[PDB]
Amino acid sequence: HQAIAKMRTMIEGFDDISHGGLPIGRSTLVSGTSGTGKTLFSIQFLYNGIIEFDEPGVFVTFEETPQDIIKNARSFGWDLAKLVDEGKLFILDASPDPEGFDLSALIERINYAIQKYRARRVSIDSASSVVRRELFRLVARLKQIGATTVMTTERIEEYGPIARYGVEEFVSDNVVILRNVLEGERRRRTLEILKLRGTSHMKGEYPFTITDHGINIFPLG
Amino acid sequence: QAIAKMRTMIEGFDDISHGGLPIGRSTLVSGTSGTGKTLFSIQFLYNGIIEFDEPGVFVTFEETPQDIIKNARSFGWDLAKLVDEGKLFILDASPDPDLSALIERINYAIQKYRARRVSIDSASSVVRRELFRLVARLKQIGATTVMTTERIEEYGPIARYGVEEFVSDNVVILRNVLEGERRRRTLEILKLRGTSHMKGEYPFTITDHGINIFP
Amino acid sequence: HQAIAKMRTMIEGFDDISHGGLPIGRSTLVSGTSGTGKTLFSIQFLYNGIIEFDEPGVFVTFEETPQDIIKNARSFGWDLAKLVDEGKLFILDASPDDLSALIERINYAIQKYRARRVSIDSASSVVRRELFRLVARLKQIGATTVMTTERIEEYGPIARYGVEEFVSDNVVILRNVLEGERRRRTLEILKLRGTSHMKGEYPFTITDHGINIFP
Amino acid sequence: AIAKMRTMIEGFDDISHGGLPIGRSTLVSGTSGTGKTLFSIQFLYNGIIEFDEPGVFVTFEETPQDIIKNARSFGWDLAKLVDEGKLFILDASPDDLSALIERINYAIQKYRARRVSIDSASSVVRRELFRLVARLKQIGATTVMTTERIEEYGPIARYGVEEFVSDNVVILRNVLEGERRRRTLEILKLRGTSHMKGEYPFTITDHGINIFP
Amino acid sequence: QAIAKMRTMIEGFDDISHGGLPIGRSTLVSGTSGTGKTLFSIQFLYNGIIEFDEPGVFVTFEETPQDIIKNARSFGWDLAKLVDEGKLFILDASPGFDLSALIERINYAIQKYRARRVSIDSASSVVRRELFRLVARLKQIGATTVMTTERIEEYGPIARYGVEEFVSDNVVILRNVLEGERRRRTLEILKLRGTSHMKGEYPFTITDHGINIFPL
Amino acid sequence: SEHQAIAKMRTMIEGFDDISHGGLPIGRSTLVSGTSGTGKTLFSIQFLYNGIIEFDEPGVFVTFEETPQDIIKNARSFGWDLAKLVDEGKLFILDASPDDLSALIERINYAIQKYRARRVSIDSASSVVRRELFRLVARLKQIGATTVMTTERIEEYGPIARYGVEEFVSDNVVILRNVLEGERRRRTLEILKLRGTSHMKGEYPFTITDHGINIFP
Ligand SMILES: Nc1ncnc2c1ncn2[C@@H]1O[C@H](COP(=O)(O)OP(=O)(O)OP(O)(O)=S)[C@@H](O)[C@H]1O
Ligand SMILES: Nc1ncnc2c1ncn2[C@@H]1O[C@H](COP(=O)(O)OP(=O)(O)OP(O)(O)=S)[C@@H](O)[C@H]1O
Ligand SMILES: Nc1ncnc2c1ncn2[C@@H]1O[C@H](COP(=O)(O)OP(=O)(O)OP(O)(O)=S)[C@@H](O)[C@H]1O
Ligand SMILES: Nc1ncnc2c1ncn2[C@@H]1O[C@H](COP(=O)(O)OP(=O)(O)OP(O)(O)=S)[C@@H](O)[C@H]1O
Ligand SMILES: Nc1ncnc2c1ncn2[C@@H]1O[C@H](COP(=O)(O)OP(=O)(O)OP(O)(O)=S)[C@@H](O)[C@H]1O
Ligand SMILES: Nc1ncnc2c1ncn2[C@@H]1O[C@H](COP(=O)(O)OP(=O)(O)OP(O)(O)=S)[C@@H](O)[C@H]1O
Ligand SMILES: [Cl-]
Ligand SMILES: [Cl-]
Ligand SMILES: [Cl-]
Ligand SMILES: [Cl-]
Ligand SMILES: [Cl-]
Ligand SMILES: [Cl-]
Ligand SMILES: [Mg+2]
Ligand SMILES: [Mg+2]
Ligand SMILES: [Mg+2]
Ligand SMILES: [Mg+2]
Ligand SMILES: [Mg+2]
Ligand SMILES: [Mg+2]
Repeated sequence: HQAIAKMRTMIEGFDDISHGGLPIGRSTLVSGTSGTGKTLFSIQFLYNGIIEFDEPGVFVTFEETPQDIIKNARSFGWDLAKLVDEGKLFILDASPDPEGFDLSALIERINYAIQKYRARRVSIDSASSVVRRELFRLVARLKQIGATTVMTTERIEEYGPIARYGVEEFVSDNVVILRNVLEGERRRRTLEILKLRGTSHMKGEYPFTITDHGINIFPLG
Repeated sequence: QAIAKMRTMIEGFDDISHGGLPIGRSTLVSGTSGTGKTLFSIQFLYNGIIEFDEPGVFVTFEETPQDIIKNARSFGWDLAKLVDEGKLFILDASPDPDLSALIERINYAIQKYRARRVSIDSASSVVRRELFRLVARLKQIGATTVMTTERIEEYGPIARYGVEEFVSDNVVILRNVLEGERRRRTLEILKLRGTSHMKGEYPFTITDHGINIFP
Repeated sequence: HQAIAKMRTMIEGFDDISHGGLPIGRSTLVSGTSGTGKTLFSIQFLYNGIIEFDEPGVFVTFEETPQDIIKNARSFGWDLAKLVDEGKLFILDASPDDLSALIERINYAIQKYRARRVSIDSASSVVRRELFRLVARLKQIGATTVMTTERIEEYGPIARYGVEEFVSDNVVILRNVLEGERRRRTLEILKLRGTSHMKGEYPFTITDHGINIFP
Repeated sequence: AIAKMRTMIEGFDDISHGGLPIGRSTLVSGTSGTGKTLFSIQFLYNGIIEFDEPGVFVTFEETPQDIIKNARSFGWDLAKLVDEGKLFILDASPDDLSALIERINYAIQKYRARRVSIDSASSVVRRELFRLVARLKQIGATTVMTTERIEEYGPIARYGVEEFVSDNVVILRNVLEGERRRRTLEILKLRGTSHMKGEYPFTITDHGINIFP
Repeated sequence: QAIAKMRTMIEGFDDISHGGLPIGRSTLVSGTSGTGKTLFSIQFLYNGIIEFDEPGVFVTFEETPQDIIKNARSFGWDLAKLVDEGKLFILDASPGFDLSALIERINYAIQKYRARRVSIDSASSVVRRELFRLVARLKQIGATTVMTTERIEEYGPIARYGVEEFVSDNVVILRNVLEGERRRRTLEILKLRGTSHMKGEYPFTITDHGINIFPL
Repeated sequence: SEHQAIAKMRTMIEGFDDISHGGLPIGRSTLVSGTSGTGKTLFSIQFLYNGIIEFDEPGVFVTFEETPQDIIKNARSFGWDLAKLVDEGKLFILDASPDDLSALIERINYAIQKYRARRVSIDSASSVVRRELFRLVARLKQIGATTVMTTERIEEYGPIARYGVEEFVSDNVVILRNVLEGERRRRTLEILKLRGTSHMKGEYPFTITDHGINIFP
């Protein structure tokens, strides 16, 4: 009977901008051009869930190998191997063999892991008619399971389409856009919460930096 | 004997539209993601029920009824209660996790609930033909309808297929323009066939109370 | 210097901009984005001919029903029903629920109703070759014709397929330009073969008396 | 220098440094209502009236009757010129490219014409256009060919090849400045000779095209 | 030894190119209609003959030989005389096309006239392949070649298919841009593999003596 | 510096090791993309040449268009004698230029094993390009090679490479630009991303001279 509740990301600044965190039991699209911090955001969401709340996490990777995910996270001071060893984090490898794709079977394997590891948080990294239907099915199944999910997507322009197929930002309940804008010859990273269905959030772009401690969203407007 | 209007009671809108939405006709409400389309179409029905006891049918193609109900709690509205009382019907035409068939279901619901208001949320040749027929059928039935559509640019095409704004009698455009790192929401009544309305963009906000439009 | 004869539209300001009205016995393309006043222009052309000159007219419609056309015209205080009753106006319904048939139908109505004025509302290679054929036989009848077309940008091609402007004798563009959140309606006579006309855009409004252009 | 024929279109022979190169073809490209047909007609009319140079006008869409009627408002009696055998309007307007070429050739020989106006896949267009230009040359005709374009500052003509195939290229523009239209003419290219460069304003009046260099 | 260059003697160009065109390679010269591509390619051969008694072969696809000759009279160049003397040869390649035959002919002409200089005037995937082949086979002959190509925008892709600038060793862009209602011609050497050149656009005019470029 | 997660090898290209905070990540691939004549080939040759001269690390250069002869001739612009390094067995130029990705990959592997190579330069549907590039990157990684892969782009500001996928499957992305503004060209280099560490951000000016690329951080 209440308006939708939120789970804290504990990503510095983010829970302020979102007025409490990510909407629980829903999926949030996080879209951005190359090297904008999408994998970082997805990982920091699980990592903080484990460390701060003992909420287990599942990370589903479609291209980066688990071993590279674990190695690159040490850049932010995080030991994911340790969390995997303890059974608090599971990295599901859906990356292709370096020798169509069945999202329906993949979903069942994601569910196994969620149940096995008792996970509350899920990150998934990363023809428009077909994209829309398939993305719709995935979002719906995750909701049914009860997971709170970050889903990354790619885009190719800083102030153009939200994602690549012009449908992702309509099927998603929540949309966050990471940008990396070239101003003069300098880059400025910003985060925007474009929409959160059924709840409030701050509007427009907020600058952030990536540091040895992950994402740092500057004190706000 | 010129066309009459039905009040939305959406604060600011009945002013811009000089009395509300043209009765017995369909209004397209187009907008990029998160612009307020669902909210407008829910507030249309909600106010019709609460202010005028005019029952409403909400047709959903993606969002589940459960999520529409949950999301409307953001605004302190209890849509489950209105459904339970028979004032509101949320018609689930979502896909599993035929345009004539859909029309027959909408007609059945309109008769069942004695509804006066409908919201529908949400090749150009085929699209234009199908939309025209949906619009014509709703008119024959007597529905006053809000139909939302998606668009991908704030100052580009009105909707996706470049035809929707031409077969619709009325067109409303919601915008969410990003400038200098800040967003500004606006509402425009682009066209109302056979009647008058204010022109250009009017600022609005979405708060705990729903849509507020400022002239 | 033999002048191309024109017939007065009596649309306020237009006969000034066109130096006497529309070229008689020819077709004028009237193109615009949604809700720019295309149908209004085409109806005002017929209405004024009947009321001012006892020149009967035929309105050919492809999407709006005659009933809605008549209803919307009440916005401007025009009783089109009465004119149809008196055989001064014929609304030809060419709506779905070949071009050859339509043309003979239009020819038939022109002969039957003594009509001098005609309004038609509303792959590029295909459009070009049979838009040209339509112009040719209307000219053969001796009709003076307004034909509306859609376009989707205010400053893009004249009409949707990028050919219509080249096969028409005469071209008029209605714009509804959005700048700084405000809209400005303008009318431009782009071309009138064989005769002079004022150039560029002229602002107009749509009010209770229809189109008012300010030269 | 190469020999040029005077168009006698006010201002144009100055911009082209003496007129159009004889025996060569000139593209005249513009958006709708920019004056392409007018330029075409004036080129023939002046050749006849001033220089007793007969002309052939080839039309693909506008009918001969309309061309004549439309010219009348400039005070030009084309029917009279057709009656005297000084002008031939060749109707190719609708209900073989080689068949048209031999129709043109035949009319040129028959009327002893020195001036021609033709109004109006990339691979095949370029191929078919190059073929047309190539044969007019062999004949010795001096030709104006109009083409359509859809933007004032954009490709020269509809298919992005026309300007590369033609010896000479003239662009007629009709540009919006604020809400006002301004007509200009530009000679982009004239192979083998000098010309004035850039855009020059013109008006269309009761006396045809008037360009101010 | 780094790649050597041969002087074009086109005024200002040898300064911009730091010595002329790289020997034994092809230079792409691209530009919109009427930018001076043919004139650059002719002036290259004409100066070859006049200044260095280096015979030249001009390969034409659009213009007839007769028109090439007539159009150069503008500049006081008597190409008819150069053809009569056997110093210039104009190879007519005007109208299922495939490159392999044309090369024999070019080669034929090159040894026949003892030519040092060549000018060729004028699916992206196939264009890239076929251009690559032409460039390679010309290189095998040892010819120094100017090959012109079209583009449709002053500040867009180097050439028409978006691949020509990548397979060419050297690239020169001629522009004809609107300044007000006036035109400004400029020449840019975009790239010369394995050697140096000045950067950016340099204005030029076309006069009764052909191309005149001002580097300073 | 020390407190970063990913080991790097120095390019010894003036200024680049500063911008990349230590050089190119070892055992990984770096995309180097740029319009025509931006310096892609020079960068990828300079990478190998410096590896050999400074650290006696052998390199393999894979060329898909330029012939070995021309690669060698063009490098003389900079005073580099690549023929001598090829004679000495320190450099191998693999000629894959025209008169099967799997066969190519096996050639590369064979050369890398045969020449004991530590540095590799490769010069130069969307998701068929994507999965083929992905495959290529994965295999070089399993070998342990550190790779520079150049790609083309057609606008200075616009897509990173031709197919809009190359920048997402690469671990590291460098963009070379050659911007024309007010009739003048200025060259810049940008490291857009390096997975797993920091790096200087934005564009940095550079020149190409008789000494190769000189970048000013
Ligand atoms: N209580 C609230 N206070 C302020 N804003 C709110 C509140 N609840 C929701 N919103 C806003 O309403 C937006 C959602 O509005 P919707 O009507 O769902 O938009 P939409 O255009 O239908 O988007 P789709 O269908 O997801 S593309 C959220 O993104 C919030 O910005
Ligand atoms: N009494 C009135 N006062 C002022 N404006 C009016 C009045 N009645 C109608 N209008 C305007 O006229 C417009 C309708 O013009 P139409 O001629 O129907 O446009 P249209 O170009 O034919 O649009 P289509 O066919 O729907 S794309 C409406 O959108 C109103 O803005
Ligand atoms: N007597 C006149 N006085 C002034 N302007 C005139 C006169 N007669 C014609 N015009 C103008 O000339 C224009 C037509 O010129 P054309 O040469 O027919 O144009 P066009 O470029 O051939 O256009 P098309 O073929 O219709 S796309 C008309 O649109 C008028 O603006
Ligand atoms: N004597 C001259 N004085 C000045 N300009 C001249 C002279 N002769 C020719 N021109 C100019 O040179 C231009 C022709 O140059 P070309 O080299 O033929 O151009 P192009 O780039 O090859 O064009 P194409 O192949 O027709 S697209 C003409 O358009 C004139 O502007
Ligand atoms: N000695 C030198 N001094 C200065 N600049 C030079 C020197 N040698 C070469 N250059 C420059 O280096 C550029 C070539 O760089 P490359 O590395 O071949 O470019 P690229 O990006 O690989 O271009 P492609 O493959 O031809 S698209 C030339 O265009 C010259 O500007
Ligand atoms: N310790 C650190 N300090 C500062 N910046 C860092 C640090 N570690 C990594 N980065 C930055 O993080 C970026 C990578 O972030 P990711 O989250 O991998 O981006 P991404 O959007 O997932 O990019 P992809 O998937 O390769 S397209 C690098 O390009 C660096 O700029
Ligand atoms: Cl940062
Ligand atoms: Cl708001
Ligand atoms: Cl108005
Ligand atoms: Cl004028
Ligand atoms: Cl000049
Ligand atoms: Cl430099
Ligand atoms: Mg990532
Ligand atoms: Mg919605
Ligand atoms: Mg209409
Ligand atoms: Mg014409
Ligand atoms: Mg040329
Ligand atoms: Mg290279």
